[PDB]
Amino acid sequence: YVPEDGLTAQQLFASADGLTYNDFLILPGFIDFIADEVDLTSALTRKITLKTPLISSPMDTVTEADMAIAMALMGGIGFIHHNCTPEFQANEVRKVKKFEQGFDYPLASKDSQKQLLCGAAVGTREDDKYRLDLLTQAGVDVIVLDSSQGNSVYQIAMVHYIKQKYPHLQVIGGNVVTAAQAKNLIDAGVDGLRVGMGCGSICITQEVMACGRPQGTAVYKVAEYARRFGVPIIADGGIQTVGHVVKALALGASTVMMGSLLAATTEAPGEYFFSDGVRLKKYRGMGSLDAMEVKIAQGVSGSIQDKGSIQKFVPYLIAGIQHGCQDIGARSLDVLRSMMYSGELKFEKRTMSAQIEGGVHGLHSYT
Amino acid sequence: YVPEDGLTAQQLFASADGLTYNDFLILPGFIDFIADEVDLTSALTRKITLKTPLISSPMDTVTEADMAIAMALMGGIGFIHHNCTPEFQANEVRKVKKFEQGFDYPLASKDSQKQLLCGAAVGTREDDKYRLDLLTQAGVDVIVLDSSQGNSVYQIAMVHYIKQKYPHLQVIGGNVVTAAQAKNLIDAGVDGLRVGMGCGSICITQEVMACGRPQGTAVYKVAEYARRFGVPIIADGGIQTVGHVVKALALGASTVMMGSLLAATTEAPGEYFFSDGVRLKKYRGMGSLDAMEVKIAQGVSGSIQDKGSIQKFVPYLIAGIQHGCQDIGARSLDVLRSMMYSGELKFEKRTMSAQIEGGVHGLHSYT
Amino acid sequence: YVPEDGLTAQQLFASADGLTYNDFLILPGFIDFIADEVDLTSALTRKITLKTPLISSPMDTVTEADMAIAMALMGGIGFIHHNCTPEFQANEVRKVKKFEQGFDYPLASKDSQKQLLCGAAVGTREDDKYRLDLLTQAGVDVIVLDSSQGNSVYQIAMVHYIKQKYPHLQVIGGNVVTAAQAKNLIDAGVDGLRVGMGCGSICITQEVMACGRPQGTAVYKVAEYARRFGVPIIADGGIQTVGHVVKALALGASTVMMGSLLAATTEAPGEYFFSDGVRLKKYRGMGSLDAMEVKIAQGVSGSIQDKGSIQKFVPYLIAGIQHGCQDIGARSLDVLRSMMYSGELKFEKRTMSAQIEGGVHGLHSYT
Amino acid sequence: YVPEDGLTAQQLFASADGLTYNDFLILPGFIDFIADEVDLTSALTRKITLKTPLISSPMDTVTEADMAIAMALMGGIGFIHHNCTPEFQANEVRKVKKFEQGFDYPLASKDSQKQLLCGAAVGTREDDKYRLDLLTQAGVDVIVLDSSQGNSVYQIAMVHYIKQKYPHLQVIGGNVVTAAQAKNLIDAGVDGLRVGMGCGSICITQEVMACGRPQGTAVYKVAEYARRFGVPIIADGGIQTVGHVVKALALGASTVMMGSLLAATTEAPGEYFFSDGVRLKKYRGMGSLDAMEVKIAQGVSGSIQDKGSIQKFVPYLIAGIQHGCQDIGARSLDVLRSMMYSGELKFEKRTMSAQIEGGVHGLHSYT
Ligand SMILES: NC(=O)c1ccc[n+]([C@@H]2O[C@H](COP(=O)([O-])OP(=O)(O)OC[C@H]3O[C@@H](n4cnc5c(N)ncnc54)[C@H](O)[C@@H]3O)[C@@H](O)[C@H]2O)c1
Ligand SMILES: NC(=O)c1ccc[n+]([C@@H]2O[C@H](COP(=O)([O-])OP(=O)(O)OC[C@H]3O[C@@H](n4cnc5c(N)ncnc54)[C@H](O)[C@@H]3O)[C@@H](O)[C@H]2O)c1
Ligand SMILES: NC(=O)c1ccc[n+]([C@@H]2O[C@H](COP(=O)([O-])OP(=O)(O)OC[C@H]3O[C@@H](n4cnc5c(N)ncnc54)[C@H](O)[C@@H]3O)[C@@H](O)[C@H]2O)c1
Ligand SMILES: NC(=O)c1ccc[n+]([C@@H]2O[C@H](COP(=O)([O-])OP(=O)(O)OC[C@H]3O[C@@H](n4cnc5c(N)ncnc54)[C@H](O)[C@@H]3O)[C@@H](O)[C@H]2O)c1
Ligand SMILES: O=c1[nH]cnc2c1ncn2[C@@H]1O[C@H](COP(=O)(O)O)[C@@H](O)[C@H]1O
Ligand SMILES: O=c1[nH]cnc2c1ncn2[C@@H]1O[C@H](COP(=O)(O)O)[C@@H](O)[C@H]1O
Ligand SMILES: O=c1[nH]cnc2c1ncn2[C@@H]1O[C@H](COP(=O)(O)O)[C@@H](O)[C@H]1O
Ligand SMILES: O=c1[nH]cnc2c1ncn2[C@@H]1O[C@H](COP(=O)(O)O)[C@@H](O)[C@H]1O
Repeated sequence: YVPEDGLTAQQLFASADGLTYNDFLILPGFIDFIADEVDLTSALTRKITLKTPLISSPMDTVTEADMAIAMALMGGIGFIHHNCTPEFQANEVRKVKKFEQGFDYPLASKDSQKQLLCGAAVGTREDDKYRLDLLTQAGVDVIVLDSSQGNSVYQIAMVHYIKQKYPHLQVIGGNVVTAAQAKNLIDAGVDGLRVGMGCGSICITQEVMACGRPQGTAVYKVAEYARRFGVPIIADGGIQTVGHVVKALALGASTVMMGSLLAATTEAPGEYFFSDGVRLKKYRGMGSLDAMEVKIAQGVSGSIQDKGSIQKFVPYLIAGIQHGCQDIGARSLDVLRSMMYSGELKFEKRTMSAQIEGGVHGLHSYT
Repeated sequence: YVPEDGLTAQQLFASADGLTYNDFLILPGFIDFIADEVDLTSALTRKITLKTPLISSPMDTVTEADMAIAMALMGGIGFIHHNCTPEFQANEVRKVKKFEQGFDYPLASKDSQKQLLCGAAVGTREDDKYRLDLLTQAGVDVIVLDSSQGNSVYQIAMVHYIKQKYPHLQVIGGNVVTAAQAKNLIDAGVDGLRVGMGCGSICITQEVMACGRPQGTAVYKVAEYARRFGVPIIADGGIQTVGHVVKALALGASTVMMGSLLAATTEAPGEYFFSDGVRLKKYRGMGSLDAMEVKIAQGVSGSIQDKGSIQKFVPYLIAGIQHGCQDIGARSLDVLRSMMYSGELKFEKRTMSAQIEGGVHGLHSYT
Repeated sequence: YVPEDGLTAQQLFASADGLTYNDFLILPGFIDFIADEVDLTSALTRKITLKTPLISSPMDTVTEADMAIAMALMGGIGFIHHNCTPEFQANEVRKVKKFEQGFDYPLASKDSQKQLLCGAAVGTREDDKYRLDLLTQAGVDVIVLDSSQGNSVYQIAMVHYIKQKYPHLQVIGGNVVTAAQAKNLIDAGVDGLRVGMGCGSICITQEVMACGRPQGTAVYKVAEYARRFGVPIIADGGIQTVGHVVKALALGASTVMMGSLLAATTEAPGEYFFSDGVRLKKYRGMGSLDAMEVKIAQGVSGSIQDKGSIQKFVPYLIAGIQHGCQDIGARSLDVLRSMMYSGELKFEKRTMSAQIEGGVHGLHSYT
Repeated sequence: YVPEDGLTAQQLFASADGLTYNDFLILPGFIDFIADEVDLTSALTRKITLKTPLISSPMDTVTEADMAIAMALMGGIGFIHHNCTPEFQANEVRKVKKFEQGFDYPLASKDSQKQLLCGAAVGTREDDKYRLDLLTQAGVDVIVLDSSQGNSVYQIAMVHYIKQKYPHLQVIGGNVVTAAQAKNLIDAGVDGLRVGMGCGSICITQEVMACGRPQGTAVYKVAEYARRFGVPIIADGGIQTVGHVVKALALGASTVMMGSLLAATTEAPGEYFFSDGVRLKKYRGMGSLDAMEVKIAQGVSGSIQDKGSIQKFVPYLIAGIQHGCQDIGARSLDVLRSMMYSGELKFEKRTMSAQIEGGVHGLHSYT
């Protein structure tokens, strides 16, 4: 007999401290398989499944056609940003949809016609209807309603309109952090939910508006509620490391969306420049004054260091996730989440001293 | 009559905050002996006892033959690293085993033939069997199975193989942080356990894989479980100070293993170099890309400032431990641990403000 | 009717978090007197009362005869350090005892013969008996047994010896942080207690030996126990501000001892020097290698910025204490402590965010 | 070393469950004296001390002159009831004051003239002033203001009047169960307090008026507050056993007042009668309709079984108290209370199952 060690997820979130990724760890389990055996199949919506849980964010410094093609080939997907004209966006979607490899990718995301999957973002205003018919003529597969606070009559009306006019189109609902928000969007009829508010690397929404939630708590609560109706959720924002990806998936998320991790890659839109002897690319929030152009800024504009190509960077992330799952003792992401919900998966909190101990420390210097 | 002050260890760990060394202190007791009377005899395995609780880590920038000889003479032991050919490792072990002082050390670690004790690390792959054969012909005394997560079918199979083929060899099992992990390795038949995951100074395992545990909690829990079967545990990683050594021993550990504290000594492998006007030596994790050579890095590579010789540095550590035990009121490490388990030893938590108050503060400058 | 706000001291310390001065505040009360009316009379020992609660520390960079004379004139007292020959120490005490003002100070500390009060420190070894003989012929008024851990057979034996040979001499017992330590020294027969271990500005005892206690908790617990026997306690170490003085007095201390606050004044021993364009004086712990001269260092050696004269600095401290007492609504320190013990005085905890809010913030620059 | 067992009184009352005598026990201590050595000296008021803690209640079926003489001879005291004419009451007091033994009692309660001590009860109306002067002419020693709720302007005015006109007379203030009630009466100037409301054996005040407090909690809280001003308190009502007496004294009471325990003794007023083959005496509350004669009844009227003489019954109670103190390890009642306040005395709660286990159980029959 062995006494139990650590906390279940339900106990971990019972004290209501406002935890996020860096505040806890996952305890190791039992290893009886190799890391290359770990299955990463994940549900994007009610009806779309991917071989990898990685999604590119619809930001104008992250995802255009080249990014989307690379993500689809690597086994994820990309959502084209809509900070542009509808004709431009539809042309980007068409470029993705008509790509042909030579004119090996065993994990590529494909539709029935064997074309690459693609997604796009739209707003909740009247002209977005015209945007929408253009995008559907270009052959989009899935739509995300792009908003900081999706629990509104505007977004609900847009969801109803889409469901009426295109009964085949998959729709992902706007950003939520509570079950009460999730309920209205699920009743309106969304096939997926985007979770997170204020946690993004370029975000200042929390400081400016006082509204948001710690991302780990938000992911756990919303996923726990949404699984009751078979609705998968995307964990969006605040991902800085492979460990963060693993933690988000273990807390209930089906997929993970990244802006800053994938910025400054070759496929990202924009030009490379130099400063202080380092190669850089621009990365900015959609709510920064540069992107929008009295108007209130909800994001900043900055730069990221070059990371190389997506087709090199993504396999590193996949291998990291598989090794994390092996250390946990889970041979697939479905098994990981079922162990979490049954209480078999165990967690531990970290003090600030523990977090310092977890990083590099006590060295004169290092690279 | 006096009311009780402070917390017992069991109460200290009851709230499950995820404590490590810097998060608490030990309250003083009653002094009726001098510091030079404090006995530091400690059990390395079921059948090997040392006169000092200090062990050198099997890393390729820490322990080769010179380090191992120095540690054995000072009253500890060293484990030769296996990031090298089996012939090279066996030659290192032979060099340690055939050393003769002149061809005083009252605390030296010796075997029956009166030769210095030595240890070595091996992996869990097929060629490690041949490594084992060579090391056993060189006369090793104890083996550590070297792994980040020892609770696996591979390590269990290797333990069974070693027990079958060399019934006399002492084996220390791979790194664990939970009682459930400890149970499988103890059932397989290990004579000792290495405890710690993610806490090392050169480690990034926690950030990359999301898996680990705060080291103080891990030491307390695993030692409390393992004492039931008479299995001693080594506290491995995260030791930066003599106070950390004392805390680890008071929490239940029998010995303490150090990588970075003993790096940049004369006996450490490698060459001294200069930079920015300071003499330095390389110190790197075994999971860094330099050591291993898609592959995922689990450690970094850095440098440490010169510390002088082991035969000067270790007596400083011994005297520090003895003075800590005197302030606690414990005349031996066995007495210290029995006071801990009986509840006589008392602890107190530290806020961050308390930790700041505990260090140097309020000075213009100091050296 | 008004509901109660805040915590009593007993509730504040019930959760056992390990609080220091910076972790809490005192809530304001009702003002019906001016700040100049606040009485600061305080008990140094069972039989010595001072008009001010301020004491100079027996360190070789803080208190010699000039410091002691200034402190006595301002209404406190100084303890001569014993890092010197007994003849030198006795000469210092004689210089203090024979001082005559002109060869106004309404608060000066005097004895029956109308000479200034003086104190001295001694150790617990055999030659300290001869030191004691010389100091008593020089006319000392009070002795502090100087040790990091006073709960020992050595200190108890020295207390018994002093009580037997000089039944008139007042003795203050070595540094303690628990009631169990306090009990033995009180049974041996001390007239006062020095409280604090590891909290001093130049101290590294906690990091090196793992032994100590947060100073606010230590003061509250030891004073609560010691008042039962009519033994006053000195709060020693970790005082950086007037607010810290006020907090220590409100938690139960009768007097406060300062090393670093009074260092780099004109009366402090040593010479002024310049570096980087600032005038400085040396300030070092008695356990640093410079002071002691294998030996283990328990303190560091540094420098402090010039503060001017004691006869200017101390009145600033007195006025600060009086204004704090006025804001609290206490017209004397005895009344302050009685309000604390009755539960009328109320406290509140501070998060780290609250502590940041409490300091200077949100400025481009300031002086 | 031994861990602490049980709860201190402060911890016992921290959960606010509303405990009374039967809800807890006292844990045994260490015996190093015989039961006959136990000192039972107790303070009745600021200025009257008795050799025994037992008081007779001022009820018209309990205390008249014969009861008062017997109690004084046995070492307690009796308060004459005032449900009668002032001339009758004064005659009773005169009878007590002029008694002479023969016209051995080593514990008898005496005044300076060597006459037996006596007490009397008065109300808070205008004619009570005339009652009071008559009683003072008869030579009363102490007065209790007799009321169910003493925290009123009427009782405060009567206390002021008594203090003005008879500065030598000791006054005990009306029944209270809270510190807020106690404060007003202490400010008015009482020398003692009567504690208890609704707990008496013949009382229905709680059922009729919804106002009261469990007696054990009331005794602890009021005594803890009143000791700060040197005011002793009487525990009044709800005493059925010697164990209850011991518990009340251990919780802080200085004396204990009994109505029903002393009813149906030879000295009690009234006539013996028979019914159903048992000898009985009447015992009724002062608030029952029979005693008062729309009027609301606050007590009932009943009967008690004959107990014999006071001079036999009281020594049994004294011996029981002494044996309880011996089992506790307290050689006097002052020592018992000091052990309680220091935390050395330890208590334990009882479930209902534990209370059943504590009585007689599992027998066919018994006598
Ligand atoms: N996830 C986050 O925390 C976060 C925070 C800030 C910004 N962002 C991103 O930046 C961009 C800005 O988002 P946003 O919320 O400011 O844009 P939005 O268009 O959703 O909201 C702007 C404002 O217009 C209002 N509005 C929207 N549709 C309306 C309609 N049909 N009729 C009337 N009023 C209407 C909204 O209620 C809101 O006050 C998006 O790409 C968003 O995803 C995200
Ligand atoms: N203590 C720590 O937290 C920590 C963390 C990282 C690395 N390290 C150290 O760095 C080095 C690297 O350790 P590691 O765990 O990466 O090495 P490892 O060889 O134990 O593990 C590497 C991978 O190979 C697999 N593997 C091992 N033996 C196998 C077998 N027989 N058949 C199939 N698969 C097998 C493992 O399951 C794992 O996925 C070691 O020296 C280790 O001690 C320590
Ligand atoms: N308050 C603090 O936290 C703190 C910490 C470190 C140093 N200090 C100060 O620095 C100085 C050094 O203090 P310390 O405790 O190192 O000095 P100490 O002389 O009290 O202790 C030194 C060592 O000698 C031992 N010792 C003392 N008297 C002895 C005797 N008669 N026989 C045998 N052994 C004996 C002690 O037990 C201890 O191991 C003092 O001035 C002290 O106040 C204070
Ligand atoms: N201890 C108990 O729980 C308890 C309960 C009920 C009765 N008793 C006893 O029974 C008897 C009845 O007590 P009681 O409280 O009913 O009697 P009381 O005379 O104290 O009170 C009767 C009523 O008269 C009022 N009153 C008293 N003095 C007054 C004044 N000067 N002017 C105006 N109003 C005035 C009171 O406020 C109350 O409403 C007493 O002997 C008492 O000790 C005790
Ligand atoms: O301007 C902005 N203000 C606040 N949040 C934004 C903004 N732009 C994008 N976001 C969110 O931040 C996410 C990316 O955050 P990151 O991965 O942490 O860089 C996006 O997917 C959006 O949900
Ligand atoms: O590359 C690595 N990644 C993570 N942990 C390592 C690595 N190499 C060694 N370790 C562990 O870290 C310990 C030393 O840590 P340190 O004493 O804190 O420097 C070793 O004994 C190993 O257990
Ligand atoms: O060398 C040392 N090591 C640790 N504590 C010391 C040392 N020297 C003095 N102290 C303590 O520190 C106090 C002064 O601390 P400060 O006021 O915070 O500067 C003294 O009164 C001593 O109790
Ligand atoms: O009529 C009444 N109603 C309520 N309480 C009474 C009454 N008469 C006396 N008491 C109280 O009950 C106490 C006696 O209670 P007993 O010892 O439990 O019988 C007296 O000392 C009074 O405080």
